[PDB]
Amino acid sequence: VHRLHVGDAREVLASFPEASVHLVVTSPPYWTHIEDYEAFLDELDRVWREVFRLLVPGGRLVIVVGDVAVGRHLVFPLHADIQVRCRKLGFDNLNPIIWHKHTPYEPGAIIKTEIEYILMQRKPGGYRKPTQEQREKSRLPKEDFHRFFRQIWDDIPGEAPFPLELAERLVRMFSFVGDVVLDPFAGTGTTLIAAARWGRRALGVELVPRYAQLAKERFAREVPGFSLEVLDGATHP
Amino acid sequence: VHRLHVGDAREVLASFPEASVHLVVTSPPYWTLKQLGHIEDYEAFLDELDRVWREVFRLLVPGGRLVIVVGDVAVARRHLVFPLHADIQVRCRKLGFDNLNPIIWHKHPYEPGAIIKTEIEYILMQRKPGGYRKPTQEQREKSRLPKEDFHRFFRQIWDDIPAPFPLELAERLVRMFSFVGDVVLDPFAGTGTTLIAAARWGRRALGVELVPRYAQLAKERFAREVPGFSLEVLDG
Repeated sequence: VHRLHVGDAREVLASFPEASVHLVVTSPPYWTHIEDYEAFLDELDRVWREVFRLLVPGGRLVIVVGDVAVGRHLVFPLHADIQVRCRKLGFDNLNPIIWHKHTPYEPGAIIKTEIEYILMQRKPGGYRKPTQEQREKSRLPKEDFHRFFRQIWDDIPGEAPFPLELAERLVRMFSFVGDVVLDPFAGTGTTLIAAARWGRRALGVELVPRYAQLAKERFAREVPGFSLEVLDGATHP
Repeated sequence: VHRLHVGDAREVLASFPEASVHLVVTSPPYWTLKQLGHIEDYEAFLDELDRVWREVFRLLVPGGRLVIVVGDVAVARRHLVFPLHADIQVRCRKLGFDNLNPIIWHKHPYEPGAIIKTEIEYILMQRKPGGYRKPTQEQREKSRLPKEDFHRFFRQIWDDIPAPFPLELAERLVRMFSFVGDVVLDPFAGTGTTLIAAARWGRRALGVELVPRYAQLAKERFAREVPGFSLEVLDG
């Protein structure tokens, strides 16, 4: 069963049992001065807190973040603020993966954004322990392994905050068949879809019922043989 | 007059006049992780860097920038990486710097969970607001970059440059974010890679180094790398 809950990320996550999630892949809902920025960061932190609790020891929170470049030009270092705050929450910082999204003549020219950061935050507590068939069914062929496990991905162009392919790659790299993959900000369900297409159990939370409905339709379009169950929170008819 | 001063980066910079430096290219001194005591020493290190970044902000002319070439500190016994570039960016914001996009320096059982080896370093870009210096027509002309160079330099990922950073990495930054005649500083000069790159392209080199033995080494490579010119080393 693949489920998508409709509601507030923090509240919904807080209602799930601890150490019940293996991997989280998501993109902060930025479309949602420093004040607005700080308050936004603080909102995300309440979500990361629940994620840390839901995650099984050794599991990780993967965050696909592009820095927001919105009297002069500057860029809010979103990915850096996220990395730092995650430490304060207890996460072990791992090296991020650089997603090379977009592949006068005098000094001082502005450099156009070509990348996004794939942050890796691991919940300490010990390694993972899968069943033999889990290892056998999740083992990556040599070719994919070397292509996936590198610090820069330049073979997946931009254009959902990220392509299904980028999500599928993460699921295959940081979870085992049968594991629970969670996306607290599911949107149209890219991560849920990537998870289900690869034999992982999809779990998600989406704020907008409109989008959750798009997610369900998209899911049934991209996931042969399965359906996404959408739970509008209090389903007590 | 290219100058390299021996002493504490903080104290030395603290002796220089405000808005007298146009650009800073540097790498923070080496720091080795040597239950939460580790992060405590890590954040203590950051505290020290901030003392230097704060002076740089004063020394920088409005519009000038602080460029920091940083690689994150990986430690896997329990694997763990200290997010140095991230901590530096966040802390520089508190200092009043405007953050710009960093340039990525791409230096370098098949089962889930494998560790991805470090292949990059971050070239952070921190700009001091308030306006900006207007170069003269001659400066602009002698600082223009040939088309091919421009397009090779102003891109977010550099993978055509394999210590610390190579002299070529420093030359690009000098040529990209300063004009001939400008003052280029490196508060952690080491063997003067930034000083050399600056003097090589008609910029005035200013540096600060902790170990006189290294300041001596610098002056020596300087004379070799910058023919006809010399690097003045001071002890204070």
